Amino acid sequence: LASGHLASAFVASQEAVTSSELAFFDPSLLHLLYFPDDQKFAIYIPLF
Amino acid sequence: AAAGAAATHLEVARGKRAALFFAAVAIVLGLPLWWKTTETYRASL
Amino acid sequence: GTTQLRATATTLILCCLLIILPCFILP
Amino acid sequence: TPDFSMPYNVICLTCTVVAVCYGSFYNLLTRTFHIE
Amino acid sequence: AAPLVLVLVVAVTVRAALFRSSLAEFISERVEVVSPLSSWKRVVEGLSLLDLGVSPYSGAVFHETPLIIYLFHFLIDYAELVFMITDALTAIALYFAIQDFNKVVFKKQKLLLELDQYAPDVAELIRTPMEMRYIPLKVALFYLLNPYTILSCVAKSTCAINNTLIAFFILTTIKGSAFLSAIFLALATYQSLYPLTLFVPGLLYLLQRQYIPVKMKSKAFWIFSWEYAMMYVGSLVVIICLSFFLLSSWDFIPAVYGFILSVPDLTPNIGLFWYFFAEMFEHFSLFFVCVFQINVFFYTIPLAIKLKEHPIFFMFIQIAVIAIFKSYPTVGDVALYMAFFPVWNHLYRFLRNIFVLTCIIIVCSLLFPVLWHLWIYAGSANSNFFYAITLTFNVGQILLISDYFYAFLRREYYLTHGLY
Amino acid sequence: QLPVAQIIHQKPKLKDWHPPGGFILGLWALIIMVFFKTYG
Ligand SMILES: *NCCOP(=O)(O)OC[C@H]1O[C@H](O[C@@H]2[C@@H](OC[C@H]3O[C@H](O[C@H]4[C@H](O)[C@@H](N)[C@@H](O[C@@H]5[C@@H](O)[C@H](O)[C@@H](O)[C@@H](OC(=O)CCCCCCCCCCCCCCC)[C@H]5OP(=O)(O)OC[C@@H](COCCCCCCCCCCCCCCCCCC)OC(=O)CCC/C=C\C/C=C\C/C=C\C/C=C\CCCCC)O[C@@H]4CO)[C@@H](OP(=O)(O)OCCN)[C@@H](O)[C@@H]3O)O[C@H](COP(=O)(O)OCCN)[C@@H](O)[C@@H]2O)[C@@H](O)[C@@H](O)[C@@H]1O
Ligand SMILES: CCCCCCCC/C=C\CCCCCCCC(=O)O[C@H](COC(=O)CCCCCCCCCCCCCCC)COP(=O)([O-])OCC[N+](C)(C)C
Ligand SMILES: CCCCCCCC/C=C\CCCCCCCC(=O)O[C@H](COC(=O)CCCCCCCCCCCCCCC)COP(=O)(O)OCCN
Ligand SMILES: CC(C)CCC[C@@H](C)[C@H]1CC[C@H]2[C@@H]3CC=C4C[C@@H](OC(=O)CCC(=O)O)CC[C@]4(C)[C@H]3CC[C@]12C
Ligand SMILES: CC(C)CCC[C@@H](C)[C@H]1CC[C@H]2[C@@H]3CC=C4C[C@@H](OC(=O)CCC(=O)O)CC[C@]4(C)[C@H]3CC[C@]12C
Ligand SMILES: CC(C)CCC[C@@H](C)[C@H]1CC[C@H]2[C@@H]3CC=C4C[C@@H](OC(=O)CCC(=O)O)CC[C@]4(C)[C@H]3CC[C@]12C
Ligand SMILES: CC(C)CCC[C@@H](C)[C@H]1CC[C@H]2[C@@H]3CC=C4C[C@@H](OC(=O)CCC(=O)O)CC[C@]4(C)[C@H]3CC[C@]12C
Ligand SMILES: CC(C)CCC[C@@H](C)[C@H]1CC[C@H]2[C@@H]3CC=C4C[C@@H](OC(=O)CCC(=O)O)CC[C@]4(C)[C@H]3CC[C@]12C
Repeated sequence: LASGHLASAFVASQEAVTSSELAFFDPSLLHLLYFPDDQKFAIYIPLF
Repeated sequence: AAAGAAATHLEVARGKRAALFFAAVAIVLGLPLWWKTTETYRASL
Repeated sequence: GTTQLRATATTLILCCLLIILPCFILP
Repeated sequence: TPDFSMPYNVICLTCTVVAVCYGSFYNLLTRTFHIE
Repeated sequence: AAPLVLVLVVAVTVRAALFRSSLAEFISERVEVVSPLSSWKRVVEGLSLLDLGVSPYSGAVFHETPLIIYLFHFLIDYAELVFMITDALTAIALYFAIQDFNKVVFKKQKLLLELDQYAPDVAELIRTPMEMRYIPLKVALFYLLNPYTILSCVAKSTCAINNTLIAFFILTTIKGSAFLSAIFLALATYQSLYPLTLFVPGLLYLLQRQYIPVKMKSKAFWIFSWEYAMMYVGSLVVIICLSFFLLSSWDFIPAVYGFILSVPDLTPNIGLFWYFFAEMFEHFSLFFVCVFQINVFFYTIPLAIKLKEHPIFFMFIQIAVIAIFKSYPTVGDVALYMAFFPVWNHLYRFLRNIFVLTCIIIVCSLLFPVLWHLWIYAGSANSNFFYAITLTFNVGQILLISDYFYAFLRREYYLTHGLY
Repeated sequence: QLPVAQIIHQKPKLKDWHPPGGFILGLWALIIMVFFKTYG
């Protein structure tokens, strides 16, 4: 866009949008529900 | 006579080695394994 | 109304820790 | 079916059973006999 | 010997009578007696699947090694005869192994008596040939007539075969035979992964028998240890590669070893892994399964440190630890280390808490079927009752094994320093 | 909808499974090799 090539700029921007949306909205980001931090002592105290 | 003195030192040394093994394993294999198996994987960005 | 799942810290963790530590290690 | 209300208590109890063996074997392997 | 033949006849007759009884079907389906890796119905299912052109390892019912399927393809008939013969062979191997071990330990005792290495007055602790006369017979009798072993062989579980392999490993190790001990240890590791821990006790006993000091500076120790390790690894590699060719595929390695190491079934057992992983947060599943499978291999090294000069007791403790902390434990596995109790019954005077622990073990065993029936068929009980029974049973086992270990240590200390 | 004749013959004939001859030969060869290495 600084240089002046509008077609290449448009293609690059489209690829940027596609990649950013795929990265942000990946289902793999949400993997497990929250485990309470005030209940981990019940997980680590009894054995360790 | 000297049999008891030769054996008790060996038993104390063996107990020391057993305690060292327990602590050293429970640290060296204990903590890295916990961190690797309970972490949330995060590739570099 | 309802009940969420919460650990019984006083009831069981204390019991199952004082069944190990004073039985074996400290005394 | 399992209990569905016993994940913390089962963890505590099974870990305690394992720690029983751990502590007993640790004492037997580490400590040595002494008089009085 | 005549008493050994009489005991063998009595055991075979009892097993045959229970085979022809109406309780065979009841015993065959007990979760305490059979396991996902050892049930007979699963052997029959995996043999029937091969007739349909379906690989038996493509399903989730069959988890046995190719050697078992090859053995039971030819011997699908006479299965009860096969299992009775395996039990008798285990008894014979244990009998002769203990008989040779008694002579070896008496020679050692005579040596340190001649050298006057013991305390001035330990005559009560001194072992005599009269007290050791019937120890080999009692070893074979505590295994043949154990209710655990009788149930495990009437149910037609391959646990009996794996016990026979371990017993022959013990016999060959006690009678020199580094080659045969390595082959039998490789076969035992083939059926179940855990028996590989017995490598250290076997190596220690072989080194002691061959009179090689186990020292870091020593070179003969390193040479012999390398030969034994190479022999074991080669015998295991050859078995794996050979049994690959039975179905021309590697799918047996997952279905057996990944099953053993990852515990996918979660089916009730006398073990401690069934509920822990049924009632479990998926956040720490990998960490806790790693910890629990480390637990079995955890004690071999520290036990070798303390018990370097007592390898047979080390092997007995290791067998007990395997039977207790296995992923899929069985009363048949438990019965293998209770055959060693007559060997260590000279430690009785130093045994605390023997009556209570024996009573607890008996109570838990008798209470397994009752509470299992209440939970499953009656419906008036939960899985919590069975879980509590497993907890109490394993605690009793652990305390009994540690109690024998403590008695052994007490006897060694008294022999070295002086009994009052 | 129900071609019985084709359904029967689409799957090849079922033969009882037997262990490979090469496998049994190799197993027996290993067993006799160990037997001779033990007995001399
Ligand atoms: N609009 C408005 C609305 O409303 P509101 O307003 O809000 O309101 C309303 C509400 O409400 C509610 O609430 C809630 C609810 O809930 C509901 C629920 O449901 C369910 O749950 C349930 C369940 O089911 C059940 N099951 C139950 O369970 C339970 C649990 O949970 C709890 O937790 C508990 O209880 C448990 O338990 C426990 O925990 C226990 C533990 C603790 C303790 C431990 C112990 C310790 C130790 C011991 C001792 C020591 C040792 C030493 C000694 C010396 C449970 O219970 P169970 O289960 O029942 O059971 C118990 C147990 C079992 O059992 C056992 C027994 C055992 C057996 C035997 C033993 C052995 C013996 C041995 C022998 C002897 C020996 C001899 C020797 C001698 C000789 C001569 C010398 O379990 C267990 O675990 C146990 C444990 C074990 C331990 C141990 C072992 C044993 C033993 C040892 C000892 C001893 C022995 C030795 C020795 C001796 C001698 C020697 C000398 C030296 O739970 C629940 C109920 O509660 C669920 O759901 P489901 O539906 O199911 O599902 C869903 C999802 N899907 C949940 O979730 C829910 O939540 O409601 C309630 C009520 O209900 P019912 O129905 O009414 O009830 C029923 C009952 N059954 C309430 O409460 C709540 O709150 C809400 O939520 C809502 O709904 C609404 O809305
Ligand atoms: C069977 C034999 C087999 C043996 C095999 C052994 C193998 C295993 C051996 C050792 C594995 C060690 C696991 C536990 C280490 C730390 C766990 C922890 O506290 O997490 C805290 C929880 O917060 C709390 O609730 C703490 C309350 C009590 C803490 C218990 C103290 C134990 C510390 C010493 C125990 C022993 C260590 C050294 C001992 C000298 C905070 O952690 P977190 O951030 O919330 O958790 C997120 C996890 N990531 C993301 C950080 C990765
Ligand atoms: C059939 C389905 C369920 C059946 C459940 C039964 C299974 C139980 C099997 C094994 C449990 C045993 C665990 C502990 C074993 C102890 C080993 C042992 O031999 O220790 C011996 C000690 O023995 C004991 O103290 C235990 C005996 C006390 C309680 C047991 C007896 C009462 C129980 C009977 C109940 C059933 C009766 C029915 C008819 C028999 C040592 O003896 P020794 O050294 O030879 O003495 C001479 C000294 N120089
Ligand atoms: C041969 C005889 C001596 C056996 C010994 C008996 C013990 C095994 C009993 C006696 C008192 C009992 C305890 C009495 C009270 C409790 C509290 C109880 O916790 C609750 O109040 C329930 C909490 C919940 O439901 O989450 C858990 C069982 C426990 C520890 C019991 C466990 C079993 C005990 C130790
Ligand atoms: C193979 C090892 C590693 C584990 C299994 C133990 C074997 C050493 C035993 C257990 C069962 C035994 C078999 C039980 C029954 C028979 C049938 C017997 O012949 C018959 O009775 C056949 C009669 C007929 O077919 O008409 C020959 C010995 C044999 C194969 C036995 C050979 C030795 C076996 C395989
Ligand atoms: C016994 C000790 C001394 C190691 C011996 C190594 C090899 C004899 C074996 C052991 C594990 C085997 C591997 C286990 C698993 C697989 C995956 C398999 O691929 C699959 O079909 C996928 C199976 C799956 O992961 O579910 C191909 C063979 C391979 C590499 C095997 C190749 C042969 C290996 C390396
Ligand atoms: C005779 C002995 C010495 C063989 C030793 C080899 C085992 C230690 C290996 C061989 C095959 C492995 C298994 C192959 C496949 C799996 C499935 C895997 O679970 C998954 O499906 C996850 C796959 C992924 O993470 O991408 C967990 C590990 C496990 C059980 C592996 C555990 C380790 C095993 C049993
Ligand atoms: C094979 C011997 C000689 C080494 C000692 C074995 C154990 C001390 C550890 C070492 C690596 C562990 C394995 C590493 C990876 C896995 C995959 C893991 O796969 C899963 O996540 C599915 C099981 C579940 O998550 O519940 C199951 C446990 C397992 C087989 C572990 C079981 C316990 C193992 C075998």
